[PDB]
Order: sequence, then C-alpha cells, then structure tokens
Amino acid sequence: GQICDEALQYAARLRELEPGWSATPGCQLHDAEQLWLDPLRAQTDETFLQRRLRGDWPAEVGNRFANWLNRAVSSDSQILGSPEAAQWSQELSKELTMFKEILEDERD
Amino acid sequence: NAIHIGPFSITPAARGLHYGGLPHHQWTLYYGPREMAIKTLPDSYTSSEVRDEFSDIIAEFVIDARHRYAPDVLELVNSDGDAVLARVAVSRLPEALSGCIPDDRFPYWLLTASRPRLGLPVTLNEYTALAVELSAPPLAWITGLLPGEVLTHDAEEWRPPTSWELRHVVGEGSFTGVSGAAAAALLGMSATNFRKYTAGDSAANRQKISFAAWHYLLDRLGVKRAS
Amino acid sequence: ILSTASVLAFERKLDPSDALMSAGAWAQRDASQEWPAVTVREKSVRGTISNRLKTKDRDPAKLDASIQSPNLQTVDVANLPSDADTLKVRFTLRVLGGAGTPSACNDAAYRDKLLQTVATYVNEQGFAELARRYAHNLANARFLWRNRVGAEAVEVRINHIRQGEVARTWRFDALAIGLRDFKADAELDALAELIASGLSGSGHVLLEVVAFARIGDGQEVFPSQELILDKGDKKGQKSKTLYSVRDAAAIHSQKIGNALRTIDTWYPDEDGLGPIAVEPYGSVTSQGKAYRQPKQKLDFYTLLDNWVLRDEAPAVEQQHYVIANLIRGGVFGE
Amino acid sequence: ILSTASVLAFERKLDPSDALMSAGAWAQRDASQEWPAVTVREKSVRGTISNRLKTKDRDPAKLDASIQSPNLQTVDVANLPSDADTLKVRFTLRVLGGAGTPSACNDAAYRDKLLQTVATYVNEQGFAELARRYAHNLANARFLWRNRVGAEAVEVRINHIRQGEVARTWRFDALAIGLRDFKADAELDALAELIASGLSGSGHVLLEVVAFARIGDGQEVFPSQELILDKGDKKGQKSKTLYSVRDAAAIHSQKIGNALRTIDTWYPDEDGLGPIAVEPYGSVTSQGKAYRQPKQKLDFYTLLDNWVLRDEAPAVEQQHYVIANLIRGGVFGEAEE
Repeated sequence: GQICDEALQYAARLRELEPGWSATPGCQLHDAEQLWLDPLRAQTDETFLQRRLRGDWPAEVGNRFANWLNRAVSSDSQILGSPEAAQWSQELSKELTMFKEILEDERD
Repeated sequence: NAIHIGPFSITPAARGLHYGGLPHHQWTLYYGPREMAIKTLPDSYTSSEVRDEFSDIIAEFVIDARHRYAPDVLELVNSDGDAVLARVAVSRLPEALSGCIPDDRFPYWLLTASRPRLGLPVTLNEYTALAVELSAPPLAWITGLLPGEVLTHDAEEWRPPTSWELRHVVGEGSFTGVSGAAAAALLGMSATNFRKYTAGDSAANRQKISFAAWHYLLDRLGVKRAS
Repeated sequence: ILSTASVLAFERKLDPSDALMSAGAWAQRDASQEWPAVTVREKSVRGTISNRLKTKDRDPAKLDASIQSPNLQTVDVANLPSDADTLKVRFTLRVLGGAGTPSACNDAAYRDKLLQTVATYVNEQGFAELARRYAHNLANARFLWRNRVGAEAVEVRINHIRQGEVARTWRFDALAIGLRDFKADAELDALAELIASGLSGSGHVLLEVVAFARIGDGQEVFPSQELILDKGDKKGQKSKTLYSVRDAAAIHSQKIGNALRTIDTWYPDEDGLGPIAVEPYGSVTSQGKAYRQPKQKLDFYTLLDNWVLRDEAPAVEQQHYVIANLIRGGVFGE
Repeated sequence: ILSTASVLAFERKLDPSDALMSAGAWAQRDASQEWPAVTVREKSVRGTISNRLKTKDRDPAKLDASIQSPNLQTVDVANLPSDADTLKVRFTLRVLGGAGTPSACNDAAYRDKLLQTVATYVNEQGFAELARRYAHNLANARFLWRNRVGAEAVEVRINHIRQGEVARTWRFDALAIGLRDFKADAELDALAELIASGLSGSGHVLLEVVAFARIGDGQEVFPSQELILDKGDKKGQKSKTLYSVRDAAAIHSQKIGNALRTIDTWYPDEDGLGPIAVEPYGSVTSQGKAYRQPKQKLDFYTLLDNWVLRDEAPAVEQQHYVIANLIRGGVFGEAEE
C-alpha cells in the first residue's frame, strides 16, 4: 500500500512537473503508458489524438502496472504450490485494483 | 608522520596548502604499492580522525576481499536433489568429483554449490572424512591476499614473508585482529623476539620467520589449515 | 561408480531449411521453377468485441458503448494470386548421422556408457523403423500445417541430390498416405533406406522436398506467425505479422522440424489419437497437456536413466522413442 | 639461483582476421568476388518445457500449467539463400616470427636463458613439424566449426600474397585431408615451408584463406555467437545474437585461431580422441576436462620450468608443445589465478 501510494504520488508529481506533453522520437509503449500518465493536449499535440486519449480510459495501463507488480513480487512453485503465495497475490491484486480505480477515475 | 593500519599506510604530502583559509594536507592511502585513495584533510586533525576518514575505504576493501576469496562450499543432499542436509566450506575439492545428477540409487550425495555441479555419492562416514580432511579455517580468505609461494608446503619453493605480508595477519590493524603480543604467545615466544620479525629491513636486527613457525602461526590464527 | 552427466547436449539431426512459398497452376508443376513467390501483404480489420467478457454483468450500456468502437487493427495476410490454384512449398532437408554422440558432456565414463548403449541399439536394429516413420512424415505433407486441411490434392516430389544434380526422385500422393497409420510401400521403403543410410553415417543425405497443394484460386495460405511487439499504435501490423524470407512468405524451419518428428505412437495414455512429436514429457501445446508424464515411468529422462545407469533396457517401442529424442537433440542437464 | 620471472608475456604469432561469410553457387567458386554476404536475420521461436525438472516440480498440475504459458523468444539466424548451396568463408592470416622473445619480462637472466633455450630448439629442428601441423589445420577447413559437419564438398584456396598481388596459390580438398592424422603431401609441405619461414623470422608471411563448403540450398550456417546482456527483460527479448561485421555474418578471430592451433596430439590421456588446441593444462571446453593436468608433469608450466631453469629438456614432442604455447602467447608468471 505504501508502494502503490508512492507510484500514485510519483505519477502526480511527474504530471504536474512537465509543462507540456512532448512527442518522443520512436517511443512506442512508453508513449503507450505515458498516454495513460498524460497531461492535457498541447499545441503540438493533435486534437484527434487528444480526443482519442480522452475517449478511452487507460485501465490497460493499470494492467501493465500489474505486470510491473508481478515483476516486483517474485513468485514460483514455493508460493504457487503453497497457500500463502495465492493470498499474497490476492492482496496485491486488491491493491492493484484500488490503484486502477484511482487511475481510471481521472480518465474517461 | 605516516599512519599504519595493518597492510595499509596513510602518508601526508610533505607540503600543505590553504583551503578555505585553513591549512590542509593531502593524505594518500596505499595498500602496499597500489595507491587506493587521496583526501585533503586539515591540520589540527588528530591521527584518530585521519584513521576514521579512511576507515570506510578500508572496510569496503575488507568486504570485497572477503567475498572474492571465499572458499568453496560443498553440499550434502539426499537422493532427490533438493533439500540440503549439510554445508561445508572446503579449501579444496575432493579430487573424485565429476559432473553428476543425484538419483535414488544412493541416499546421500555431495555436490558443489557452483551451478554445473560435480558431486559424488557418499555414505555419511566418508562425508565426515572428507569434511575433516578438506575443511576451511574461518579466515581462509586472507590466503587470497598472499603470494602463494609463502603459503606452499614444499620447503624448496617456500620463501619467508616480508614485513608487509606479515602485517596481513599479525598486528592490530591486520585482518585477523591479533596483536604482536598474542601472536608471540601463540608461538611460545617473547614479544621482543617476535617484534624482531616485524622490523622491515634486514639491517635493523630483523631475522626471517622459519618454515615451521610461519605455518604453525597460520594454523593457530585460523588462516591456513596446515595439515 | 557411474552417474548421469550434469551437462549433456546433443546437436540435432535432420536439419530442415526454411520452407519457401510460391504459387502456380496445377499441372504446371513439372515446369515449376519460375513460379512467383507468395507475397505477404497488409490489410485492415475491424470487428467488434467477440471475446467472452465477464458474464452476468448487469450493464448492457457499457457493452453497447464498447460496441461503438470498431478497434481497428492491421493484419498481415498471404493469399494466392487469382490465376493460381496450387501452392508450392519448397525446402531442403539434410540427414547427417552420428546420433549417439553428444556435443558437450561432463562425465567421460557416462559418455562412453551412453555411446556403447546407442551402439548396442544400432547393432540390435538399424534406424529403419525411425527412418520409415520419418519417410512417412515426409511422404504425407504434414509440414503443411494449415495448408493441408481442406486440400483437394497434395503431391510431394522428393529429390535425392547426390552431386549438384538429382540422383533419385520420389513422387507421392500425400492424401493417400494418411496422417494416422504407418504403412509400407517399395518406394517409401527405398526412401526409408536412404534416410537410414544417412542416419547411420554411411552416406551424406541431402533431400529437396517440394509439396504442391491444390487449394483454390486466390485462397489464403498460412505461413509462420512472427512475434508481435505491443509497443506501437493500432497500425503497423498491430495484431499479426507473418514470417518472410526476402519478399516471399515462408514457414519457420522448426515448424517443419516439429512436423517431421511427429512419430511418437507409443505414449501410454492413448493410441487412437495418433502420433505426436517426440519430446521429453511428450506434450502437445494445442491440447496443453503432457503425455509421458513423469509420474508414470515413461518420460525420456527416466527411460534414459534406467537404460544407461541401471542397464534396465526398456521395451523396443520406448527404445525407439529414446533414440528419436536423441535424434531430435536438446539440452539435457540439471 | 635462477628463478622464474614474476612477469612474462608473449604476444601471439599467427594472427588471423575475422572470417567473413558470403554465399554463392558451386562451380562459380572461381568467380567468387561478387558473392553477396550472408546476412543475419531475426525469427520467432515458441518453446516447450523440454528440460529436466526438480522433484518439487513434476506434479502434473504444475507441469501442465507450465505448458499452458509458453516461452516466446527472438533468435538471430543465418542461412544461405535458397538459390545458393555454397558457403564461402574468407580471412587473412599473418605469420610473423620472433616466437621466443617475450613482450614483457622481469628478469634479464631468465630472458636470455629462455632465448637461448628457444635458440637450441630452432637449431636442433626448425619450425617444420609445427608449421606442418599448422598448414594441415589450414588445409582441412577446421575453422569451419559446425559449417564443416555434414558437408558434401569442402575446398580450400590459400593465396600467399607477397606484394599487393598473389605470389603463390594452393588448392586443397579438405575432406580428403582428415581431421585425425597429419599426413604428407608436397604442396602441403611447400605451404609448411612457407609458414616455417615466417615463424623463423626469415620472411614476412601473409596468406589469404578462402574456404568453400557445399552445404545445400537455404540451409543454416553457424557464425560466432555473441553474448547478450539483459538485466530484467520483457519475457520475449532476444535469446541468441550472432556476430556480424558490417551486416555480414562472421566468425570471431579467436575462434579461427583456436581452430588453427588444434595440433596437440601428445597429451598423456590418449590419442584416439584426436588433436586438441594448445593450452597450458590443455583443456577442451566441450568435454569439460583438462588434459595435461598438472598432477602429471605434462602441463606447460612444469615443462617450461624444467626445461629452462633446471635444463631437464623433455621429449621432442613436449618441446614441440612448449614452443607451440610460446607461439600461442599468453600471460605467464605471477599474475596467477
């Protein structure tokens, strides 16, 4: 819960810190998650791409955050074969669901 | 006014400077001939402060040399392959190892901890014999910092250690942490007759330690097993 | 005392090339040297949400809102031309021999024991059973995976190429030879004797395998699907990319190799399902299940460990399976 | 009184270049100057679970669940084109000479004692045995490591290049000359004479070695494999990279050099395995074993210290092995591991 709040605060401070949303040279899926972490559309940003970003909320980026959480939490047959690792994954999924709800509350 | 911490030596730069209005000197920390660090410390620093400025670099050297020259680890496992029963830090390998995967034909196996494992089937009595023969002393990593011709058992190839090599193991700043008085008491010798070994040049009444005294001292400090 | 080596690696025998795709008309196949290659092209695709979402959701309004977005993707596709009904797939297969020797091994004693164990297998019987099943999998066009289902007539031309020119030809109707049973035929036995001569190291075998599939005019062929990065946008092959050698649709060589070693009919769970590919814990990814499950003592590792260490040589069918796994190659180690 | 030098370093002789791979058709082997290079491509690989498992695994639910989620990799691959069946591998090789002089040495007494020991070796016999074995390993295309295995016809062209043009040409059938024994042949002995002239310092030897292997159309060739560094990847990155020099698939120079010095037949274990590369404690990585293990007195260092310090000259084949290790070069002395 501290790591989820730290990620939310880092996303909020990164969003407030950058003045514009700058286009990147050859940035696929970094732009893909950065659209979920995006500020408003700028003068360089297109109205069509801004409308496409505003229309769809980035919950799938939250799924990518779950992929980051699976990167953070090491799992194996010692936890998958046991009952405690499933409960730890369920708690991590509940925290990721709360973080995904907080993220999806902004967009859409 | 150089400072000696075991094999390390901290020397000043023989002419100071004025930094921020105050007089300073450059102190160099050497490990033998290799220069490890330079700091610029003020005057009116006592030698304890000069020691505690370089103590962190000395400690990181000790950490890296302890991890780098760590002895090998054999593991006694059962017939499945997992479930370690015992571990033993050896200073040598049992000479009959050749790459094995344990099966259930024998109930006890002795593998290396290194990953393309070598192993041998044992029966808990030859495991005890191998562990008694090949075990490593608690300070075996200091043997990594020694020239290897002062650690040999062949008396024809052995040469006695210098004063700098002797300061790795004997002295208050040494890696064993054993003073010259305690090392004199280990060898059944007077502190003065033992201080004759730690002079540095052969003119100032310095004789060399003998083969038996050096190897028995390495045995008693817990550095080399010396069987 | 003898134990199994901790590193033990075998180079594969039966190296196939990448299978190139080309197109032409039927009965032009005897002049099929200038047939143009099947080009991979791009197209757009936009279909609504067909996947099973979480049911009993009491919100049809979000369903209707999701339906209003077409989710346009871009898809690589490969079709025959409109004036060709025959897909020609060409590759080469090299048979080398020396199937007992590992390329890397720790123990020399285990290496000599395994070498003499494969030697007693070869002295007891040659590679002729395995070569017969490999010649069957060459005979039927199993290496056409989805280009074989729903074909009118598939024909396999196999050229043994001793010098730079053709030394012998075989011609098979690949729908006559089934994908189920292993029959006998004099030309098929001659091909099997050639493959067994290659696998025994008595000769150097290089085969050119051409398969003609009568699918239809402008029909869709199925090359190997590449791995697609999810970094870009909805364009630039966002869903499907097809493998290609230079301006030609192609199949991966390990796809061909998986189809060639589909000879395992000795797995204990069933025999009415037909052959599967030889694998330690012989498993098919289409079913997501593992035959030769190691609780039963019939996986490759337990069989090889009982055969080599304890000298409990298994049944001759399981011996064929173990030698087929050594022909397949692998990394067998801890 | 005379001890070994604490520092002793020898630069290598027999410098090969990187071997570049091109592809063409056989019987165009004389017009192989515009043959296009073999390029390195990528492809995808889906893998099964085909390795050994622990007893913590092999529960059937766990094994089938592992088969449910597969492993997808990208792999660098190199093939011939579908209209070409001949791999061409070209490099250059410099034979230099001066094989006794160390590049760095502590003791001058050890230096000139070692120099006169190599001088008595050269006076007693030339480099003719060593150059004969080196020209053999040039003749059979052993530097094609896996590209030689199962090939229909291998042909080696060696052009000795004196000024900017060809001064002599040799042509060999590499499948005729075995990988097992060192035979005799007059063209091969002329090549051995040239290499022994280079090793003795009497001349300047530059050779250009071209090898042709008839593999087949579209078959897979095997360049050198690089080392991939990825720390916490995306579970579908590259698992195999191949070496390439300007988008041409290539073999490392030290790979070619390890295949050139595969001349050690005098190791005490056996001789039915064949020659191995000359190493101190002569060791093959594929067998995971050290022949010339120093518990027997046939490793490089005990032989060299007996020959130089105590004048116990070994057998003439062990002297061949010691001089081959001095030609190989190395860091000898008290930089010990």
